[PDB]
Amino acid sequence: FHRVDQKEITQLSHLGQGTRTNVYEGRLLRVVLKVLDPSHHDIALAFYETASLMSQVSHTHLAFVHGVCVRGPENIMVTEYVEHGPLDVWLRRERGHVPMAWKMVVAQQLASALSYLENKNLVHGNVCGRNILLARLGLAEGTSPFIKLSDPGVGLGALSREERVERIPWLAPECLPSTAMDKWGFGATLLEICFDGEAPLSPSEKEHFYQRQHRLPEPSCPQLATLTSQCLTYEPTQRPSFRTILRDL
Amino acid sequence: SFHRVDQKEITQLSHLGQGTRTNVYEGRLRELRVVLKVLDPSHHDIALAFYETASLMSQVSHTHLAFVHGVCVRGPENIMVTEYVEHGPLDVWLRRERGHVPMAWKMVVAQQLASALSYLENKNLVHGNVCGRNILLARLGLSPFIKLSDPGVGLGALSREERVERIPWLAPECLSTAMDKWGFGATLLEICFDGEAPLRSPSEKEHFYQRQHRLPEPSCPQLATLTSQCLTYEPTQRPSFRTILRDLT
Ligand SMILES: CNC(=O)c1cnc(NC(=O)C2CC2)cc1Nc1ccccc1S(C)(=O)=O
Ligand SMILES: CNC(=O)c1cnc(NC(=O)C2CC2)cc1Nc1ccccc1S(C)(=O)=O
Repeated sequence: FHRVDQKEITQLSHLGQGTRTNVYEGRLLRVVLKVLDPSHHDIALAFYETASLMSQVSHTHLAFVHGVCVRGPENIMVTEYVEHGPLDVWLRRERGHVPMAWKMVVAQQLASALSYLENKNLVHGNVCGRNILLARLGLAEGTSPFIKLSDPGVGLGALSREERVERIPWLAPECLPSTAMDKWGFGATLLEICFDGEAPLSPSEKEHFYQRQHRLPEPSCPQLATLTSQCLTYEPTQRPSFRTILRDL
Repeated sequence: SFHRVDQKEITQLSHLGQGTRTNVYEGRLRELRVVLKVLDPSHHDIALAFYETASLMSQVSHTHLAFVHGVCVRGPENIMVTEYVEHGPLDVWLRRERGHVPMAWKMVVAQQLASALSYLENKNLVHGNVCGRNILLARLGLSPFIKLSDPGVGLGALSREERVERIPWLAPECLSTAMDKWGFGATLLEICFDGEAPLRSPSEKEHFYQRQHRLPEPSCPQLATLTSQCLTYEPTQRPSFRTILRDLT
């Protein structure tokens, strides 16, 4: 990844929080600055691995990483500013007013981005609505939405059990104690999209759900029902490839 | 004339901005995303000028003219149900993107604006409010796709104070289809100066017209002869949009 100097970045309004990060609007060009918390070197390394991965990839439905600013105890990931922000926040504002054809486009754009990663044997590890950003809302007639999948943030391997339980239902069950984990994440993300930004699923309740090997609900739309059932299986090897998912969509 | 919309058919969403005697909101029409233009509690002559605008815009059909779905009457409020366009007003956009807008891009917008205005000219119909604010981007294109908005409350119903506020877009004789030629000319300058209008305080603006002073020359030399021809104080000397459209090629 590219190194950014603090002289090149301006930090503005706080947009939200990520895992171990505070997300701010900023300037470099309008950017999004992901400020890592004062961390251990493992978390800093996991954050760098994410800047590296996202700097070596290029896809229309993958948000851009400008680089990393590393000065003293601060680690700032300089990323692409996407107009309408997180998908879940949007779907929740527009509940009951989001057409099924709109949801279908977002699914296909998300699956093409994920098929690209799959072909390069690269893992995202954090596919959820929050990490799906809306470039274009596709609200006017003859316009489609345009999504860009965000960086996965601090890589999953560096996270505590407590933080992995918080990622349920998007976290693949095998990760509670592979490019197959993005198939679960994708499946749980179709459900969230279908339930208008509302996720299917307290910490103990969520852990017990996975431990008891219970399955997530069926989507509100029947079109995605077979797909979600195939994606949200506890056997990682049985999940379809995004090549198949993209064809089937 | 125009179609009548019932309040039961419209959902009023977030505020987008203000127009002359109006508050512009995003909305929904039973479901199509619309833009609601809510007229202030007004006297019958003001509401008549708003109706005249709904009528004019309902009887026209051009790709570069925004659609009018109809008019709603909600207690003392007169709502104009009009087209939702993805990227909103042009001036707002050009200001955000200053120094990053190519001259070839500005040329397309000029031609599209002149096509729309040539159509009105051929039908001996007047817009009366051609300015960047009233140019809506359906497609960004970085080519672009504009839609000229409705003129709002017709010029004839406005006070001298409100006409002084429309300077430099307001034709001096208004302090005829020839007035849209001035508006068009002042709009080329605004586009050229990246959303920045040439002119200031109310007295300063009135004195500019009273003293018969002329607006600046564009930053691009291609549009210099055209703007000079359009921004003449003699309405009869302004070229037709037939000529303007030919010359822009
Ligand atoms: C790669 N860049 C981004 O992730 C990112 C880009 N643009 C926006 N735009 C807006 O919010 C616009 C103001 C609406 C939000 C973004 N992140 C964000 C913001 C708030 C919370 C959590 C996150 S996240 C995805 O980093 O978890
Ligand atoms: C005929 N319909 C419109 O004029 C109209 C249509 N769509 C948008 N879309 C967006 O803003 C999208 C969110 C970007 C804006 C519009 N007008 C608008 C909005 C804010 C202030 C003033 C006006 S204006 C021109 O009516 O003065």
